[PDB]
Parts: sequence; C-alpha cells; structure tokens
Amino acid sequence: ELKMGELSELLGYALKRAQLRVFEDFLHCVAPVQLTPAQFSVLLLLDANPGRNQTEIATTLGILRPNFVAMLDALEGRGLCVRTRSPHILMLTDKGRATLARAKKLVATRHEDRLTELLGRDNRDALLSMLATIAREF
Amino acid sequence: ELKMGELSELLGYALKRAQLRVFEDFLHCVAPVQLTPAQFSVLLLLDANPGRNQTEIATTLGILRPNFVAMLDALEGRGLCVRTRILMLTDKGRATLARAKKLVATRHEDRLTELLGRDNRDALLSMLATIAREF
Ligand SMILES: CC(C)(COP(=O)(O)OP(=O)(O)OC[C@H]1O[C@@H](n2cnc3c(N)ncnc32)[C@H](O)[C@@H]1OP(=O)(O)O)[C@@H](O)C(=O)NCCC(=O)NCCSC(=O)/C=C/c1ccc(O)cc1
Ligand SMILES: CC(C)(COP(=O)(O)OP(=O)(O)OC[C@H]1O[C@@H](n2cnc3c(N)ncnc32)[C@H](O)[C@@H]1OP(=O)(O)O)[C@@H](O)C(=O)NCCC(=O)NCCSC(=O)/C=C/c1ccc(O)cc1
Repeated sequence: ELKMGELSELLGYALKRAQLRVFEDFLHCVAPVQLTPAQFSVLLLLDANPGRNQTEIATTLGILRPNFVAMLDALEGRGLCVRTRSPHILMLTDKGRATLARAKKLVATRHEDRLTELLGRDNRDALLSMLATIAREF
Repeated sequence: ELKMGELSELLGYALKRAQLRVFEDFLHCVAPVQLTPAQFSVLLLLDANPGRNQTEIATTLGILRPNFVAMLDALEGRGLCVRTRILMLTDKGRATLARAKKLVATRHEDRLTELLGRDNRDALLSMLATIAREF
C-alpha cells in the first residue's frame, strides 16, 4: 500500500498519525509506573482539582460516561484514587500521588524533552498553539 | 476540574484534543456516506494500490491484525469491498469513496484550512508528518 493518494495531503490523517506515535512513545516512557496518557491525565486533574465529581473530570477530558466509569474501575482497583460521597467526589490516594509525581518526571524528562528537541522550540510552540486552536475553535 | 496544570503545556494532550475534534467533524461531514476516518482511509488505499494484500494496507495504516480483520468484516458486509483469492473495492465501494473524497475536501478540510492560515496549515501538516516519521 505504498501510494498514499490524498491521505498525505489531509491534515486529519497526519494529525492522527502523529497522535498515535506520541501515545506509543508516552506508553514506553511511562511504563515504569504503568499509565496510559488518559490515566495520567485523570490523576493529574484529580490532584490539581480536589473534590470534583466524575462528570466534571470526564467532561473536561472529553471522555464519555460509560468509558470514564470503566477507567475509574481500573484506577480504583489499582488503589490510585477513591470514589467518596458528596454533601460522588474523587480523590487521589497516597499511592496515586506517588505514581503521579513519578509519572510527571518521566513524561517531562524522557518524552516531552525529546519531542521538543526533535522539533525545536519555535516549531513546538507554534504547533502547540495551532493544536489548541483546532481543539478550541474547530 | 478546571485547573489543567501541566496538561495545557504538554504536546500529546493538545495533539489528542485536536485529533478528537477533527475526527468528530469528519464523522459529521462524511455522514451522508457513513464512513469513519479509518474506513475512508482503507477504501482510499485499496483504490490507489490495487492488488496489494490485507497485511500491507493494515501496516501502512498502523492497524493491528485483529482490529483490521474486524474492520474488513464490516466493509465486506456493507458490500464495499471483497476478499478474493487479496482485497478488491466493489463498484459500490468506488461510488462511496468518490462521494466521500468530495465531502472531505469541501466541507471538512477546506474549513480546517480556512481556520488556520494557508501557510500555518502547510507548516502544521509538515510538523505532524515529521512527528509521525521521526519521533
Ligand atoms: C482503526 C480501527 C481498526 C477502526 O476504527 P474505526 O473505523 O474508527 O471503527 P470504530 O471506532 O467503530 O471501532 C473500533 C473499536 O472501538 C470500539 N468502541 C467504540 N466505542 C467504544 C466504547 N465507548 N468503549 C469501548 N469500545 C468502544 C468499537 O466497538 C471497536 O471494537 P470492536 O467492536 O470490538 O470491533 C480502530 O479500532 C483502531 O484499531 N485504531 C488504532 C489505529 C489507528 O487508528 N490507525 C490509523 C487508521 S487511519 C486513520 O485513522 C485516518 C484518519 C483520517 C482522518 C482524517 C482524514 O481527513 C483522513 C484520514
Ligand atoms: C480515555 C479512555 C476512556 C481510556 O483510554 P486508555 O486509558 O488509553 O485505556 P485503554 O487503552 O486500556 O482503553 C480502555 C477501553 O477502550 C477500548 N478502545 C478505545 N479505542 C479503541 C480502538 N480504537 N480499538 C479498539 N479498542 C479501543 C479499549 O480496547 C478498552 O475497552 P475495554 O477492553 O472494553 O475496557 C478511552 O477509552 C476513551 O474513551 N476515549 C478516547 C477519548 C479521549 O481520549 N479523551 C482524551 C482523554 S485525555 C488524553 O488522551 C491525554 C493524552 C496525553 C498525551 C500526552 C501527554 O503528555 C499527556 C496527555
């Protein structure tokens, strides 16, 4: 299937392929603490925004209800966060906080730094901006 | 949640959010012919590379084998392609592909390009291709 036709001129294709490659690298770099990007993002949102419910987290990360529930089942079964009553709030446990701190360090040092070096600082920044604009306005 | 911490400065996160929004718009625009992005891309590669096999289509698209087998069962069951002793587009496949390509270019990709600069769009395309190729 060597000829790409219009695929190699379509932004969505290139976006998807880049997204896939970055995920695969994330997974390898963060493997010592066994997080997917979404797992990492959730823990990271929980630690930065305590006392939020399961809906605020899922909606902020564009994850659908039954998908979010399944992912909470995994995180909670691993002892990384807890579901706990609202006067359905979510809290990191100590184990959560510890795996998160380690993950942040692997992500920055091992994964993000290499992507920035590949791209260069100006490109990286213009890329991040254009991506943010697609997400926000497209 | 509202504080985004490091998420808002991480490349992969922005990449994923951008990808999601683009896929969602694609689905909306190509909806008269009922194709996901990967379905379109499989039909397109088959059309452009007649006589190549399952495994080469899948590996060029970065699709694993059992996922690929499942997507061919759907495409074959819709009468869009046939497994024959290799993969072949049917006439109905070629007709839906042609229609799709138009909807993609006119309603979807054109709008994306207009949002960004024409120049910013070309540079985005090229940076994404670099990530896919080299990272
Ligand atoms: C490509 C696959 C084989 C099919 O994707 P799809 O055509 O969008 O099909 P679906 O989204 O309907 O279903 C995929 C699976 O996710 C499942 N799924 C559904 N929602 C749920 C749920 N809420 N909970 C859990 N499971 C669920 C779904 O049921 C299904 O599993 P299964 O039913 O067991 O076969 C996909 O599953 C996959 O393996 N992706 C990983 C690799 C990959 O994406 N490679 C790139 C392919 S090429 C490409 O994306 C092109 C993009 C493009 C973009 C823009 C353009 O202009 C041009 C091109
Ligand atoms: C976020 C979910 C809920 C969980 O993803 P995951 O943590 O990677 O976990 P899994 O890969 O183990 O997927 C769990 C289930 O989804 C299935 N799935 C799902 N897409 C498929 C498929 N294309 N084919 C085949 N099976 C599938 C998958 O097989 C499985 O189903 P099941 O076996 O029945 O429990 C995901 O499934 C989902 O619902 N939607 C994708 C929407 C979404 O990505 N929103 C953004 C979340 S935030 C984010 O991604 C951040 C990235 C980031 C990047 C870099 C950074 O530095 C920082 C952050």
